[PDB]
Amino acid sequence: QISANQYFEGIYAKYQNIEDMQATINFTLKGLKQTGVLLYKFPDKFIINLDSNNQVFVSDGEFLTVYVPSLGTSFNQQLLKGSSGGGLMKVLNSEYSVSYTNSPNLEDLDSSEPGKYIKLTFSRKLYKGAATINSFIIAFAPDGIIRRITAFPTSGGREIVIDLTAVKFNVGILDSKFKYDPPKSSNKVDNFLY
Ligand SMILES: [Cl-]
Ligand SMILES: [Cl-]
Ligand SMILES: [Cl-]
Ligand code: NA
Repeated sequence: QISANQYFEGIYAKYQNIEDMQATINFTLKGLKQTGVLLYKFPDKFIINLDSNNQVFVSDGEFLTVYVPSLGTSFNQQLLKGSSGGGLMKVLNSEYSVSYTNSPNLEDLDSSEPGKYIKLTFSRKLYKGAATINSFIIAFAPDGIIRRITAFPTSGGREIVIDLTAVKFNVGILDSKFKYDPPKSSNKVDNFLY
């Protein structure tokens, strides 16, 4: 058996040599299930297009912008106020400490019973500042592929559960294609999502 820190060293190294990731994404926010497709451009950019409605979620690793085309405008908040950013892997690696959620063994996604997933708990290093998310539990399938990210707001409010399926790496995302930061016309909001 290897330690959680060694397991995550291996995850970290895997994701430093990937250009991009596409996935089917389900996530829970404000009591609603949102479903769509994630395009993540490493290290720190993403866009989510939703299947059933016209909203678009965009992040540059510092701000999370939601486009609401039925209203003709967008709203942005800090993605993780208190973080220095740099993308998921750098944040987890530098601002959180890691442990196995239950054990070093392969477990079910939801319980400690036998299954196919490694589950890591990431706990905020408060000497790096408090943040709006104090902890994450991330479940990894056996090729270091992320299956689920659960984010626990520091407020103690409802957790945010992100399910990733049909993960595909290096699909080809052009750099000019997308603008990931909030546009000039965007409306800053304190925290409308967590
Ligand atoms: Cl609900
Ligand atoms: Cl925190
Ligand atoms: Cl603009
Ligand atoms: Na859509």
